[PDB]
Amino acid sequence: MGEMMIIFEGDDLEALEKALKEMIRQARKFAGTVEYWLSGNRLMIRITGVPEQVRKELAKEAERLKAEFNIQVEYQIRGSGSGSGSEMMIIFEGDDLEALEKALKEMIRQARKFAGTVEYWLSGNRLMIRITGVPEQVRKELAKEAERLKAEFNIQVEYQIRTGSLEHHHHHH
Amino acid sequence: MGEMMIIFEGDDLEALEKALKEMIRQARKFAGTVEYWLSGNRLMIRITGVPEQVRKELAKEAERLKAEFNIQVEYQIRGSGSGSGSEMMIIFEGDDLEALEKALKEMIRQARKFAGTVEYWLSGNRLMIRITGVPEQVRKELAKEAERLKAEFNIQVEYQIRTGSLEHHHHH
Ligand SMILES: CCCC[P+](CCCC)(CCCC)CCCC
Repeated sequence: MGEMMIIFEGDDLEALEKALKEMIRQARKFAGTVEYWLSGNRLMIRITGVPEQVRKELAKEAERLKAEFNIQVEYQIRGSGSGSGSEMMIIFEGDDLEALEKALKEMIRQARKFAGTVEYWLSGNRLMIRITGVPEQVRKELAKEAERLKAEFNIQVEYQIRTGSLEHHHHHH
Repeated sequence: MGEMMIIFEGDDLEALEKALKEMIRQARKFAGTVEYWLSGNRLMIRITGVPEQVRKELAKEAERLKAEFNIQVEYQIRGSGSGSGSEMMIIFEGDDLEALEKALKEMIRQARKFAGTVEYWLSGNRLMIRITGVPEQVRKELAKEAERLKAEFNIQVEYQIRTGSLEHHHHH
């Protein structure tokens, strides 16, 4: 297990999407889970559930795509958390921006206080906070704080929880 | 100048990515300024620079893709037909989290001062800020502020400006 951020940049949209197609084919081949986002001339690809040697191989693939499609490539790695696979995600919603950003400040100081690392995204009236590397007891407290901020600033809250880092997709036919 | 947000949801990743391919082909076929983001089983497609009648047509296309690939579809719409928009993306990088978040606060204070709307994303050592609703003179000012913040907090900065169709990238 490990995370990897790969960034493709190029002015040719078609070549960029050809590189995407191949990169995520390689990642999925090594049992990677890919997240990606295309905006303008930039393509960002987040690959999770991949150990060290797999990341080394995917890096090789990224370097090869750089030559084949004439694009710029940069990649970054966690790189190696000692212990990991303990995740929580919180979503705040409200029409008051000022209150939302107060909630953000309190939640991430709290999360960092319990030695958790945060990622957050504010867009419109929706604020998303992702907290990783956080065990069961900590999530219980962070949930309390979420409920505290919920009541205090009169905003909406919802949660999604990952505990095993094993992801199950169900298909019905 | 109106925009549009289309969201695809489905359990079949391959079918989901087929729907994406067809949707953005249609979106690009018209006016079509396309941005998209895939995460888990949810796919978000953001379309800008599309007038009233085009957005109506793209909605029909999405409903058709729903039937063809057996996926869930929801979409939201905004507009319409204006000169501004005028979009700005700024990127801060640095090893000092406290300094990054200080730069964030100053940057969004300025943008909101000039009646601009901000969206931002912090992950690891990278901070990205999308600023909308800001005309050319304002973007030049926000660009100066970005360069000022570079020196003060000792962080890496680059900004890009999109008006069309035409997008300008500035590197430091
Ligand atoms: C590496 C994927 C990042 C996707 P975004 C942030 C989501 C975080 C969970 C891009 C941030 C804009 C500033 C979602 C925007 C795409 C429509």
